[PDB]
Amino acid sequence: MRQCAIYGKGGIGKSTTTQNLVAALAEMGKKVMIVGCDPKADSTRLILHSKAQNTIMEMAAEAGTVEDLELEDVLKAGYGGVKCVESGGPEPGVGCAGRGVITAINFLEEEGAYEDDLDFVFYDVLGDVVCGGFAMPIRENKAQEIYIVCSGEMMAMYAANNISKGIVKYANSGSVRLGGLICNSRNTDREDELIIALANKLGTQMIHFVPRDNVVQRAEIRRMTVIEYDPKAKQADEYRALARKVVDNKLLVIPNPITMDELEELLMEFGIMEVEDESIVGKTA
Amino acid sequence: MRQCAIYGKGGIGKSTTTQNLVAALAEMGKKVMIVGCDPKADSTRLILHSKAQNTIMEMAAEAGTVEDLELEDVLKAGYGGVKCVESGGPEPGVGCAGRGVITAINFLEEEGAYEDDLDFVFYDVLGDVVCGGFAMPIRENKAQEIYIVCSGEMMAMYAANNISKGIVKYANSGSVRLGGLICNSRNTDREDELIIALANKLGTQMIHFVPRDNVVQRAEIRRMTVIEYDPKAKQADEYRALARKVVDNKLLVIPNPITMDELEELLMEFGIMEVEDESIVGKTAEE
Ligand code: SF4
Repeated sequence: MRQCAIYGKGGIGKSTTTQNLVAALAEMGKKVMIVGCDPKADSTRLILHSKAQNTIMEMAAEAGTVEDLELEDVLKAGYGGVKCVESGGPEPGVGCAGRGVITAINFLEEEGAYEDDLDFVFYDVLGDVVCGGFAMPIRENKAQEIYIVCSGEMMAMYAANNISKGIVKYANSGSVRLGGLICNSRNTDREDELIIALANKLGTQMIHFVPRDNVVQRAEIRRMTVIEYDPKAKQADEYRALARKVVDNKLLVIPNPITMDELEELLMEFGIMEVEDESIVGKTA
Repeated sequence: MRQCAIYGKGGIGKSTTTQNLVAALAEMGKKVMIVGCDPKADSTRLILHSKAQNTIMEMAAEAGTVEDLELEDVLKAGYGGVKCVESGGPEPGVGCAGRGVITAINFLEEEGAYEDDLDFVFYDVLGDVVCGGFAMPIRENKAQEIYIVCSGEMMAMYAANNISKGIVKYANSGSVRLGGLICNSRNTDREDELIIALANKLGTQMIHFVPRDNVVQRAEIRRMTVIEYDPKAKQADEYRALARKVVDNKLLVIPNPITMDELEELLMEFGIMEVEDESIVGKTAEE
């Protein structure tokens, strides 16, 4: 069983890419489980055709304690037999993402959910502020092959750099490694070139460039993946290509994070960021 | 001294509005301090015309402990005499954002940064995932008046609701209260009506609607607020109006958070989100 995680910031389609990748793996005959660890996204909605899946945190509070929770109420099967679980985001004002994911993983391990025919587990993790809590899957050596979803924009690339810093922090134990960057296109010129250049500086690869295509939203509105909604679409073949490359990937590395100066240099080289006129700084009109 | 915090999610102009509001208060004769508590934004760059202000976390790490730091190296003055500090985000992979923010605030107190002549302190806090960490300024009673920057978009309004739930969590034990919503316009139709409706459901008010105007960008490129770059511009009057309403505000409430169904209902009612056709859910193209 390969223990994987998809990390990335919010608002760039990370969870839609994760679920479409997972659907492509199931189509290939792989047994997969998704464990949602992103308080800002529905990590399983497209596999289950659901509005919202009951979370481990919510159900544990409904049954009093996680000790009296039944696996059947938290683990659901959807398209292609993919098994789906949601951890539950932190209780507002009180919770910590690190505590929630420890609780979910310990529960699934005690109930034998990882023992199956399982070929892959994917943790879908919010990777923006890479604090100790959201890095808990790394610290606990559960997210062993990490793929970072990003886009050719400053905040998404900054997040990729901070996720890489988190991987570096734990390099002296366990075996957590970076497997590559996935570029979720935003229809920006030279975006593919930019993420390839970032991957090169980080010491990894851009494993796939995911195009923007209206069929993604046509499937999302029906609460499904493209693989299920229209397996003949061009975009379905894009997710199949990504899935094949993930299955076959042996290029797992400890990355080399960059400085903010180096990041700004990349954004300028590829036309995203304009040069700063230091001569007008502080000058009124 | 009034202890305020601005909470809201990233990517919607929160720190730009905070600094322009603070600059308007300084122009009004108020002595203000900004304490930056957002890992993802720069809360002081437009007050200092700076590319980046050295943070307490980074300087403490170089010096060894926060006990080795001098206030003169972390607290800098900029436009209108506004004093600026940056807490610094968590060390990636290990740190907690809240523990760093509380370490920073305690250092400022012990070194007398809250001078008896200060009119306002504003904490600029990331309010998206409102975990225990980013609620630590609320739990530790460091900010009494919370203002939420939002916009007429699902994720920003979800963040506003989460911030409100964090406030409720500590209301029976402390004095923290919600003072209002500030709408950062995104040129979306009926956006002001949407935030007026949300504020009413939560029990608060829309304290101001901040329009979008190219003059904000023209000042930003020079690392400046609009108040300093062009105090005659119309947008400069919006920040002054916002500053006046904050000074005069007396509505400080325990909010009433809404459910996600009620939030989607608001978004569908005001044209942001379409009605969902249940009949096509789960139906393949072949069907
Ligand atoms: S470690 Fe991160 S998720 Fe946990 S309370 Fe601190 S900031 Fe929040």
